[PDB]
Amino acid sequence: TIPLVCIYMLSTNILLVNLLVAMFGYTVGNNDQVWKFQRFFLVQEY
Amino acid sequence: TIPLVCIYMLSTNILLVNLLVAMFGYTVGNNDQVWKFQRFFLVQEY
Ligand SMILES: CCCCCCCCCCC
Ligand SMILES: CCCCCCCCCCC
Ligand code: NA
Ligand code: NA
Ligand code: NA
Ligand code: NA
Repeated sequence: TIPLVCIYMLSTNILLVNLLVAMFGYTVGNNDQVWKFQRFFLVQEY
Repeated sequence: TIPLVCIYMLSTNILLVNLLVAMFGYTVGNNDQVWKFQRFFLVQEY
């Protein structure tokens, strides 16, 4: 258990960070034109 | 239990806040140049 909680302290903080990257990764990387192209894109196929 | 839930009302709100600081602390403190230095940094060692 000297490394087994350090498994869970390393399992969390690589799945937790990947979860938090998923919540926030839309922010990094004109956003009315970036939207209005995609709103035009999706409605055009239907 | 007059203080024991106030333990848990103080345990949460110091671990919850430290969790929420972890989600949001990347925002505070040029971010194309701040990235492109680190993308150059990591690829250069490999
Ligand atoms: C093995 C458990 C280590 C602590 C888990 C706390 C993670 C909280 C995640 C809430 C999104
Ligand atoms: C002792 C429990 C006190 C309430 C816990 C609610 C915290 C929700 C955290 C969700 C990230
Ligand atoms: Na886990
Ligand atoms: Na997790
Ligand atoms: Na707690
Ligand atoms: Na918590």
